[PDB]
Amino acid sequence: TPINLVRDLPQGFSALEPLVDLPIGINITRFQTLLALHRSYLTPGDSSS
Amino acid sequence: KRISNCVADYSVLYNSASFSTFKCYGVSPTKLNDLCFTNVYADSFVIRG
Ligand SMILES: *[C@@H]1O[C@H](CO)[C@@H](O)[C@H](O)[C@H]1NC(C)=O
Repeated sequence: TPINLVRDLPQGFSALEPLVDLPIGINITRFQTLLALHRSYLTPGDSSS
Repeated sequence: KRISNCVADYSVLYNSASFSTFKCYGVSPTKLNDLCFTNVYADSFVIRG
């Protein structure tokens, strides 16, 4: 859904449609998300600080 | 192996003309595709002749 905002999500309504179903058959109790960082010429290129 | 939420045909898994041996009890080989089941489990391992 396109929007022009930073924070404090709008009050508009939008449903969610499924895309694909995954039949694992195994319970899940924990989850974690992944992010991608950039290594430009400004940073030294080491993933320490 | 566990298979769920998939529609597959065994005909191509039989017309390879390369399997040395074949065995299947309980259901006729020519009428198991129509007979619908819930889940199919594959037990893959190696063994001597
Ligand atoms: C939940 O996962 C654990 C770890 O595999 C398993 O021992 C347990 O039987 C599972 N519970 C159910 C209801 O499937």
